[PDB]
Amino acid sequence: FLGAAGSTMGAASMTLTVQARNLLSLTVWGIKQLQARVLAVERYLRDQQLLGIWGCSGKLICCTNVPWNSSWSNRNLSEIWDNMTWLQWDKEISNYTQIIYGLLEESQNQQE
Amino acid sequence: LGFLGAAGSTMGAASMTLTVQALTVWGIKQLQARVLAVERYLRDQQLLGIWGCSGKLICCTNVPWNSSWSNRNLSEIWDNMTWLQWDKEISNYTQIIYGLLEESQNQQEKNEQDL
Amino acid sequence: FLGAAGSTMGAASMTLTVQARNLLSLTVWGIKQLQARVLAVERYLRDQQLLGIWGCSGKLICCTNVPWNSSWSNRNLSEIWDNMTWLQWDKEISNYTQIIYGLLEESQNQQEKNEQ
Amino acid sequence: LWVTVYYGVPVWKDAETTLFCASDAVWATHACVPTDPNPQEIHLENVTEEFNMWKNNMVEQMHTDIISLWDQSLKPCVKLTPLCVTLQCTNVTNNITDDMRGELKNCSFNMTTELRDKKQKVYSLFYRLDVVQINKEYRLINCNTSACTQACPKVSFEPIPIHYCAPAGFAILKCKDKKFNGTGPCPSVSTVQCTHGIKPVVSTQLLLNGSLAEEEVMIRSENITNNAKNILVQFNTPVQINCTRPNNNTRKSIRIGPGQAFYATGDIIGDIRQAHCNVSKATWNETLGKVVKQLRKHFGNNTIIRFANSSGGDLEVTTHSFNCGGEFFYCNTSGLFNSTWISNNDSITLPCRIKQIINMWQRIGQCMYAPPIQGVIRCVSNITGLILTRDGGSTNSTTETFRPGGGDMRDNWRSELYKYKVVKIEPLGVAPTRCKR
Amino acid sequence: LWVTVYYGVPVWKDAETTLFCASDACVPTDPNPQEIHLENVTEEFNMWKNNMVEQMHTDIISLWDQSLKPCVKLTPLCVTLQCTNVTNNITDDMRGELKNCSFNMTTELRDKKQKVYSLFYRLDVVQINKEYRLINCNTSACTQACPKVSFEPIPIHYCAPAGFAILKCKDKKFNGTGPCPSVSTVQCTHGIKPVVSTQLLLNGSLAEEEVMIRSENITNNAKNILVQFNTPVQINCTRPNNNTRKSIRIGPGQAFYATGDIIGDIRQAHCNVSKATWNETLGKVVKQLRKHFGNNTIIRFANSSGGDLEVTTHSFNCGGEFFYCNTSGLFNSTWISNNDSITLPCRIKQIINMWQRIGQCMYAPPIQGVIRCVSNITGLILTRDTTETFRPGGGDMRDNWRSELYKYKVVKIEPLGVAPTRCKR
Amino acid sequence: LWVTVYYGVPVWKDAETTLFCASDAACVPTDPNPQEIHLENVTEEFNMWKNNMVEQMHTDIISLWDQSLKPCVKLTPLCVTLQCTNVTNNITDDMRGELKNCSFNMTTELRDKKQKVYSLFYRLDVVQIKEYRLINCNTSACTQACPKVSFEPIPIHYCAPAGFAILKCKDKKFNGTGPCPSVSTVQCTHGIKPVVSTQLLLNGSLAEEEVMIRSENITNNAKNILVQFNTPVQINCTRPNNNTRKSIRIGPGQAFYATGDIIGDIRQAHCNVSKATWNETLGKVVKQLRKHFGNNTIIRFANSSGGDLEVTTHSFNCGGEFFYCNTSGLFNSTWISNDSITLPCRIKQIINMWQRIGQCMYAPPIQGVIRCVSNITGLILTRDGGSTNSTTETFRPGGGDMRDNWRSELYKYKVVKIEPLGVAPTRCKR
Amino acid sequence: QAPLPESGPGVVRPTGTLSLTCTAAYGSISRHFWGWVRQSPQGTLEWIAHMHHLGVKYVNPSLKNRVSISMDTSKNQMSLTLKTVTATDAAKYHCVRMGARMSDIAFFSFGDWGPGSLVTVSS
Amino acid sequence: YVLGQSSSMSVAPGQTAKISCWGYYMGTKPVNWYQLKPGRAPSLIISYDDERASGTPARFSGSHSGSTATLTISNVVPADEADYFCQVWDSYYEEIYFGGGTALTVLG
Ligand SMILES: *[C@@H]1O[C@H](CO)[C@@H](O[C@@H]2O[C@H](CO)[C@@H](O[C@@H]3O[C@H](CO)[C@@H](O)[C@H](O[C@H]4O[C@H](CO)[C@@H](O)[C@H](O)[C@@H]4O[C@H]4O[C@H](CO)[C@@H](O)[C@H](O)[C@@H]4O)[C@@H]3O)[C@H](O)[C@H]2NC(C)=O)[C@H](O)[C@H]1NC(C)=O
Ligand SMILES: *[C@@H]1O[C@H](CO)[C@@H](O[C@@H]2O[C@H](CO)[C@@H](O)[C@H](O)[C@H]2NC(C)=O)[C@H](O)[C@H]1NC(C)=O
Ligand SMILES: *[C@@H]1O[C@H](CO)[C@@H](O)[C@H](O)[C@H]1NC(C)=O
Ligand SMILES: *[C@@H]1O[C@H](CO)[C@@H](O)[C@H](O)[C@H]1NC(C)=O
Ligand SMILES: *[C@@H]1O[C@H](CO)[C@@H](O)[C@H](O)[C@H]1NC(C)=O
Ligand SMILES: *[C@@H]1O[C@H](CO)[C@@H](O)[C@H](O)[C@H]1NC(C)=O
Ligand SMILES: *[C@@H]1O[C@H](CO)[C@@H](O)[C@H](O)[C@H]1NC(C)=O
Ligand SMILES: *[C@@H]1O[C@H](CO)[C@@H](O)[C@H](O)[C@H]1NC(C)=O
Repeated sequence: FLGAAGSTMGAASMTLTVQARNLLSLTVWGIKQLQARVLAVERYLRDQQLLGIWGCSGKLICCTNVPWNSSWSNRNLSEIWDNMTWLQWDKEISNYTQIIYGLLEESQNQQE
Repeated sequence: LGFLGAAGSTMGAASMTLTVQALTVWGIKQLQARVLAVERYLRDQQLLGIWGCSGKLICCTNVPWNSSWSNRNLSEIWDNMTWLQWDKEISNYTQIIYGLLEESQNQQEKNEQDL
Repeated sequence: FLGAAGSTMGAASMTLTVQARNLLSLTVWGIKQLQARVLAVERYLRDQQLLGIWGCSGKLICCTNVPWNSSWSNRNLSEIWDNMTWLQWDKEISNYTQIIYGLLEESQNQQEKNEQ
Repeated sequence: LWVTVYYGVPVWKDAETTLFCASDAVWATHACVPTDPNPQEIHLENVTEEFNMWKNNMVEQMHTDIISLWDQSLKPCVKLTPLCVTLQCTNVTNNITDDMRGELKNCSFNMTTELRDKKQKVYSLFYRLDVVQINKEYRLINCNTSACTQACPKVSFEPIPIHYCAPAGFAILKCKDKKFNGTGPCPSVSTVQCTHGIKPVVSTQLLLNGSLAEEEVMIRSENITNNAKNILVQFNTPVQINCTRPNNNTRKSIRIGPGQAFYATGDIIGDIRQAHCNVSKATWNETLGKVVKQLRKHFGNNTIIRFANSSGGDLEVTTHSFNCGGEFFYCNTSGLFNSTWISNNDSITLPCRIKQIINMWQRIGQCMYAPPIQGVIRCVSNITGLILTRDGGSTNSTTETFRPGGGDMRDNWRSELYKYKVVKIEPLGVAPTRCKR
Repeated sequence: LWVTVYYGVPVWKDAETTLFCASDACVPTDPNPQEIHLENVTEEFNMWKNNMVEQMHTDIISLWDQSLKPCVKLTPLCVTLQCTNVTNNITDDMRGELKNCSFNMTTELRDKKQKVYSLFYRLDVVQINKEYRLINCNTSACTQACPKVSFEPIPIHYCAPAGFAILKCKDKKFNGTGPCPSVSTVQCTHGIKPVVSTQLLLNGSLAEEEVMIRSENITNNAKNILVQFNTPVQINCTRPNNNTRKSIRIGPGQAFYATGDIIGDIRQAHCNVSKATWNETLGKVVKQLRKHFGNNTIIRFANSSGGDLEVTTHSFNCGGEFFYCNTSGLFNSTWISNNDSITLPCRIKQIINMWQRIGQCMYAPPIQGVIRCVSNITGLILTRDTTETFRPGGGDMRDNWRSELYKYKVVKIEPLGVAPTRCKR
Repeated sequence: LWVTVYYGVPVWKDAETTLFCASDAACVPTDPNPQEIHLENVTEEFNMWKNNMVEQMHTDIISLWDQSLKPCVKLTPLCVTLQCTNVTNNITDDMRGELKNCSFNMTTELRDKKQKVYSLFYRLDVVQIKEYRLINCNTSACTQACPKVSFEPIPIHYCAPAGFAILKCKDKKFNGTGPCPSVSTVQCTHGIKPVVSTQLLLNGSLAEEEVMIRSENITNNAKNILVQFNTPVQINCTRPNNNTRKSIRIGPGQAFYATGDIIGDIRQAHCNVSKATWNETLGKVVKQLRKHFGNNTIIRFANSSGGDLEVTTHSFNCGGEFFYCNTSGLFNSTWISNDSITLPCRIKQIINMWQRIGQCMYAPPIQGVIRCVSNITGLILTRDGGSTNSTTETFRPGGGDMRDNWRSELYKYKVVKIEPLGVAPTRCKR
Repeated sequence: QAPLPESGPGVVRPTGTLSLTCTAAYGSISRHFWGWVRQSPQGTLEWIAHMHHLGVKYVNPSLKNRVSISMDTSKNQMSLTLKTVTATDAAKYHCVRMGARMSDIAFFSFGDWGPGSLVTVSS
Repeated sequence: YVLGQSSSMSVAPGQTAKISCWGYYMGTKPVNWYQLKPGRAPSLIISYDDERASGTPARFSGSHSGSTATLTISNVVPADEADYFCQVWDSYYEEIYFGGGTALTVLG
C-alpha cells in the first residue's frame, strides 16, 4: 500500500489496484464508526459516478478524447513520466482540475 | 437535483430536454437517511445493469411492447401525455415489464454471447 | 431465490439474475440492524469492484483471457456442466481460488491495460 | 413497438419519509445541518397536485421531534423530588391591588441540604394554580402524579426557526396558490429542497408569530359542516399583542443537594399587579370583521355570526396559554370573543394568570418546573390566526356562534406546514418506442 | 478451456450474523414465509452449535430488561418488616407459607410516612437476628413489573438479512444433527413462543411422527437430553387463593401493589396432569430410549437431585404469577423390560431473579382473583446419572429455545464463481 | 496529448478524520502484526501542534474514563456531617494532621436504620464547617470506582479507516515541526499508553542518541517545552502505610470501602530518584537547551510557581492510589556556561481529573504497602520569560492540559486522506 | 394546443428589426416545442428556430447572428426578433407547434401550423 | 442545405404518385411528409417515415430505404393536387432540412 509514493508515475501506474482496493472497508462509538464507514462508501460511489460520467466506469485507466491544453504544465512527456511522482503533479495541476473535470464531462457526454 | 421542471411537459418534450447534460437519536436519523439513499441508488444502478443499460440514460431493449399494456397510440402518448400520467396508467404493469427486461436480453443474451 | 442450488451448473447459469437482486435490501436495535445494511452494501460493492478490476464491469457471465490450468480438477466440460451443481464445484475448487483471483487480477487486466 | 427505459423521468408519488433539520446559525440547533446559501426553488409549470393539510405526515413528525427535543433538554436538569413536602403557607397581602388577592402564597417548608443529616427551613412564593390543600397545609399540585424536573436556567425557550429538508430521492411540493383552502388541487406548484423557517411556537387559542395570508383572511377546516372539527383562521394583517408581568420579582437559589439548586421566588420589589396582555380594540374589531366576512361564505350571507368565549375544561384549553420570555401565561380571552355581527386610543386588557408547574403536551406523569425570571417581563408579538369551534348544530337557526378552541398543538403547526407535501421520485420509466438491440 | 466468472451462483457456507425479529425492537412480518423447496440437496445441520439460539438468548434478555426500565424501583421496600403468621382457614398444607407483615413506608410527601401492611410468601422474607426483611435487600433492590405489560410470550420470527439465507429442514426423523435430505429456503422463521420454563417444555412444537430424543453426545451423562412429544400432554395449573391487590403510593407517581386479604380458605396452588396420558407418553419415551441404550436396560425415572428452587422444580408463569411446582410425582417410575390425576404442589414466588443473573430481580405484582391456566407439555429436559436413571433437568434457558430452533440454520451466500468454459476475451 | 484518468493513484492530502481503537486482546483486536511500508524518497511536512490525533485521543480517554464509572456506586450518602479528630497515633512530625479519624452516620441496607461508622480521611478531602465535610459536597456527589476496575494504562492503537493513511516519521533528529525525510505508512500506531501524569512523563518512549527539545515557539514563554530523555530516570514511589479497607453496606447492594486502622507507624509516602542519574540527565538537558538559547547563557532550574495542587506537584497514580509529589528537590540548580533524592508526596482520594468540575471520583483505599517503579522519560517545562537584560533564564516544571502528555507519544504520526483521481497527458486517445 | 394567428408589423424597413408574436390557444405553451417556419413567396419552407420553454433552443446557424427567440408563459406566447432585415427575408412566417420523440434517434415533427404573418421588406 | 426532391409532376386520376426525397446528409433519419394547398397552412400527413397523421387517408404511405424516402399516394383524386415537402432533423448538425417541394398536379 502506497509503496510507489516516491516512484515515478510510469512506475507507479502498475500498482493502481492496491490503492483502489483499500478504498473500501457502547452506542456513541458505533455512531462514529458506522458514520465513517458510510462516508467511505459515499466517497467511493460519488467518485465512481465521476468515472462513469466520463464513460469508463469499469476501467482503472481511462483514455479520453480531450485534447491536452498546453495552458497547463507545458512540459515533456518524458520528464512527467520518468522524472516525477504523482504528489509533485497534484501541486502543479491543483486549482485547474475543477475545469478539467468539466472538459472531460462534456467531451464525453456531447461528443459521443 | 431539481430536474422536475419538465413535470408538465409531454413525454416527447420531456425525454429530450432530458438529454441536456443529464446526538445518538438524530445520528440514527441522518444515518438511515444516507444508508437508504445509497441503497436506492445502488438498486437502480443494479437494475439497469441487469437490463443491460448500465451507463445509458436512454436504452432501447429487445422486449416487444405487449398489446395489453397501453394500446393507445404512439403520436399522442408522446405529444398529449405526461410522464406522471403515463406512470398512473401503466402502474401495476411495471413489475411484469421489469421481469421481462431482466429475463430477456440480458440473461438470454449474455449466455448466447459465448455459446 | 436459490431454487437452482440442487440443479445442474448450467441450468443454474440461467438464473444469476434472481440471486443478484436479493444481495441488497430503540437506538440499540437500530444500530444493530444498521450495520447489517451497511455490511450488505459494502459487501456488494466489494464484489462489484472485484468484478470491475477483472474487466467484468457490469456483466454477469464474462469470459477471461486466463487459460484453465490443467491442474484444476482435471475433469472434462461435460462433467463440469451436466452432472454437478455449483456447490460441489465450490467445494472442489476450494483453496484453488486465491490463485484464480490473482490470475484474473493481474495476468489479464493489468497486462492488457499496459498492452493498450 | 419495443420497450425503452428512461432514467431521469419526472415522476413522483405521495410518500412519507424522515425529513431532517436545517437551521441558520442553548437548544438543539447545533446537531442540525445548517442551511444552504440560497434556497433552490423550481416552478413546476402547468402541474396540478392534490394536497391535504389534514393528512400530512410532516405535522406528526414535527410533533414527535419537538417532544423529543423538549424531553432531551430536560434531562441533565435538577429533579425536584425533595420539593414534595408539606408547605405551611400564608397569604401575601402586601401591596395587593384588589385583583391579585389570593393568587400568590407565601410557603415555608423544610428541604434537604447538601449534607444528608441536615435540613433547612426555607420559604418561597408560589402561585395559587400550583398548590392544593391537604387538610393552612399545602402541597404542590404535581406531588400526586409525578415529580417535576426543573428547567435549567441556561436554556432558552425562544423558538428558533427550523427548516425541514427532504432526504436524497425525495422532494417537497410547495403550493403557491394564494386562494388555497388546504385540501384538493393546487394549480401552482413549486419544488423546494427545504421548507421556510417554522418557529415552534406553542399557543392554544391565538396563533402567534406565524405566517400571514395574502390579500384576504383564510378559513380552513377538515369538514366545515362538522362541528367537531376545528376552524383555522389565518390573518392577512397581524394583530399586535403586548404582554407584561408588572411584578419585579427576585430570584433565590436554594442548595437542595450536592450540586443541585432550586430557584425559588423571593420578595417582590414593588407592588403586586396582575400580568396582562393588551390588544388594540380598533384593530381587533377590524380584523374580526374580516373574519366574519370570510366566515359568511361557508354559512350564507343572511346568518348572524356570534363570538363567545371558551365553554369549559382545563386551564390549558379555556385560556390563551403561551410562554412570554420564560414565564408561562394563561390569559382570559373573554374580551376578545364577545360580539354579534348580524348582516352589515383604546385597548382590550386580557387578565393573565401565571403558572410554574407545566404539564406540556397533555402528557400525564411528566411535569416541568419553570424557574422564576428576574425583573419585569414584557413581550410584543403578532396574533396571526385563531383556532375556533362551532357549537353543536342549533338546527333551524340564523345564529352561528364560535368559541376559541385549543385542541392539540399539532394545529399550531398545521397552519405552517399546510402548503407543503413530501413526494418520492421515480427516475425509472418504461415506454413504447421504435428501437431494437 | 478458459476461466469464466459468474455472479449470482447459488452457493453458501455456514455463517454468523445478526438476524431481525418479525412480529405480527421488532418489525412487522410478511404475509407468508415463502419456503422455496430445494430439490436434490443434502445439507449438514447441527442443532447444538447453532448461534440462532445464542442470539435469541440475548434478544429475550434485552427485551425483558428494556420492559422494566420505566417501571417503579422498589428501593423504599427494603425496610424492617414486623411479621406474623396467617391463620384463619389456613389448611393443614400451606401453613407458614404466608406472612402478614407491617412496615413503615414513604409517602408522596418527603416528610410523612405511612404504616402499611401486606402479605408476603415465606420464600421472599428472611429473618434478621419477629422482624424480617425482603430476601433481595442483601443483594439489590429491584424493579416492579408494571401491570400494563403482560408476560404472555408473543411469537417472534427471525429473518435473514441481505446477502444471507435461512435453511429449514423438513425431515420427519431429524436427530438434530447430521444430513438433511429435504431442505427449504425460508425468509423468516415460524412463530416461536419464548416460553420460559424448566424441566417441562410448554406450548412447543410436536414431533409429528413419534417421540424424539435429541442429545449432543448421548453417551455423555453431563449433557442434557431434549425429548419431543408427538402428542401433547395437557396440564392445568391453578391458584385457588382469591386475593385482593391494594395500591400503596410510595412516592410521587410511584405505586406499589401489595397483597391484601385473601377471601376464603387458604389453599395450595397446584398443577393437574392426567395419569393415563402421562403413563402412555412415558411408555413412548421409554421405548425410544431403548433404541439408544439397548432393548434390555432398566429405565428408571426419579425426581430432581438438588439445588435451588429454580432448578429443582418446574418453574413457569401462569397468568402473571410465578409458579414453582414439585414434579416428583411425574418422574417416579421404573420400567423393566416392557378418572385419576397427578397433582403437583406448587409454590408462588414474587421476587424473581430471572435468567440466573445476580443483582437484578423483579417484583411480580399480585393478580386479583383466582388464577387458572391450561397448557401443553410438549417436551422434557432430562439428565442421566445395568439400570439407567433419568431425572428432570433445569439447565440454562437456551435448551428451552433449542427445541424450536432445531430445524433452522443461517447461511452466507457466495455470488462469485469461476468455471472453465470454451470462450476467450 | 490527451487527458488520461488514473484510479489508485498514490497522492494524499492533510485531513482531520476519525480513527478507531486497536486494543490488543468498544475497541477491536489488532492483526498479527501492524505491518508498515517504508516510503522511499518522500518528504512530508509534520506539525505535532496541529495534530488532530492529540485531541481525539483526549476525548476518547475522557469517554473511556467516564464509561468505567457508570456501573459503580454513587457516594451520595457520604455527604454528611463528619466528626473528625486527629490521628495522634505513632505518627512522625511530617504526618501531623494529614490524616483525620472521622465518625459519621450512614444509611444501612434497611432504609429505617442508620449505622455509626468511622473512616480515616486525608486532610485534602475534608473541609471544616471538630465538624467537617467532604470537599466535594459543595459541587457534586462522587462516584466511587468499582474495586475490580484497574487504573493501569493499557496500550491502545489508533487505526485509520479506509481511504485514510497514517504516516510515521522515522527521522531521528525530528524536532516536531517541518520536513521529515524518512517516512513510512503504517496500518496504525504502535502501542500507546495513556499514562496520566503532570510535570514528569512516566514510562513513556525514549529518544535516540540525544535528548530532544520541542516547542510550538521556542521564543514564546507561554508555550510549554517538551523534553524527551535519551535514557530513563527511574522513580521508586512507595506508601509505607500498611492499610486496611473495610466495606460498609450503604444500601441495597452498595458497598463503600473505607480506610480502617493503619497497623504499625505512619510515614510520608515518597518517591526516590538517584542523584547521579538525575544530574547526568539535567546535564544533557542543559547541553541541548543551550543549542536553542545561545552558547553563553546561564540556565536555572527552579520549582513551580503556585496555584492548584494538581499543577504545582507531580501528580500520578501508583498502584491504584493518587499521589501528588513535591518536585522542588529535582528542579533546583544553576548551570554555568550513590545518593538519593527524596520527593515528599501527599495522597488524595477525591479527585477531579481533566479540570472538569462537577464530576468527581473516589479512589477506594488499597490494602497493604504500595510500591511502584517507573521510568521518567521526559519533562514539561515552562520558561519564566523575563527580560533580555539578564543572561540567565529559569525553567519551571509545567503541568498544563493533559494533551502535552499525549503529544510526546503521537509526535511522529499524521493522518492523511488518499485522493485517487489523477489526470495526466498520454498519447493513447479515445 | 393550436396557435392563434400571429402578430406582425406588416412591413419592415431594410436594416430594420422584425418582431413577431405567436399566442398559443386551447392549452398551455409549456407543453411542447414551438417553432417558426418562413415560407418564401415562391413556395419554399425555411426553418428558422424552435424551442421549449425550459431554455433549450435550436436556431438556424445561417441566421444565428440575428435571430432571438423567447417565450412568456404568463401570457402564453412566443416572440421572434430578426435583426438587420434584408430583402430576402420577406416571407410568410408560420408559428408551428411540434412534436418530438427521442429514443436512440432524435426526432421532430411540425404538428399544427398557424395561418402565418406576411412580412414585406420595403421602406 | 436543402434536401433533393422529385421534379414537379402530374398524374392521371386513379394512378399512383411517388414523391422521392434524397440527399447525402439524409441517411437513416426519419422523414416527415407535409402537404400544402392554396388557402391553408401546411399540414403533417406522414411522420416517422410511415406514420399516417390524423386525417391522412389510407391511400398515403411512406417508406425509407438507404438515403431515399418515398411518399406513395395511391388512387389519386384531384383533391391531392398540392405542394409536397419532406423534412428531417440532423442531430450532428442540429438543423431541420426541408425538401425543395414537388408540385403534384392531376390530369383529366
Ligand atoms: C414573538 O416574537 C417576538 C419577537 O421575535 C418575541 O419577543 C421576543 O421575546 C424574547 C424573549 O422574551 C426577547 O428576548 C429577550 O429580550 C430581552 C430584552 O431585549 C433580553 O434581555 C433577553 O436576553 C436575556 O435572555 C437571553 C435568553 O435566555 C440570554 O441569552 C441573555 O444573555 C439575557 O439573559 C441575561 O440577561 C437577563 C437580563 O434581565 C438576565 O435576567 C438573565 O439572568 C441573564 O443574565 C432576551 O434577548 C426579545 O427581545 C423579544 N423581541 C422583541 C422584538 O421584543 C415574542 O416573545 C414571541 N412570542 C412568542 C409567544 O413566542
Ligand atoms: C464550596 O465550598 C468551598 C469551601 O469553602 C469553596 O472553596 C472556597 O471558595 C472561596 C471563594 O473564593 C475561596 O475564597 C476559598 O479559598 C475556597 N476554599 C477552598 C478550600 O477551595 C467552593 O468555592 C465552594 N463551591 C461553590 C460555592 O460552588
Ligand atoms: C402481452 O401481455 C398481455 C397481458 O396483459 C397478453 O394478453 C398478451 O397476449 C401479451 N402479448 C404477447 C405478444 O405476449
Ligand atoms: C387567604 O386567601 C384565601 C383565598 O383568597 C382566603 O380564603 C383566606 O381567608 C385568606 N387569608 C387571609 C389571612 O387573608
Ligand atoms: C408462626 O410464627 C412463628 C413466629 O413468627 C414461627 O416460629 C412459626 O414457625 C410460624 N409457623 C410456621 C408454620 O412456620
Ligand atoms: C445476604 O444474606 C443471605 C442470608 O441472609 C445470604 O444467603 C446471601 O448470600 C447474602 N448476600 C450477600 C452476602 O451478598
Ligand atoms: C443422531 O442421529 C445421527 C444420524 O442422523 C447420528 O449420526 C448421531 O450420532 C445421532 N446422535 C445422537 C445423540 O443420537
Ligand atoms: C431390540 O428390541 C427392539 C424391540 O422393538 C427391536 O426393534 C430391535 O431390533 C432389538 N435389537 C436387537 C435384537 O439387536
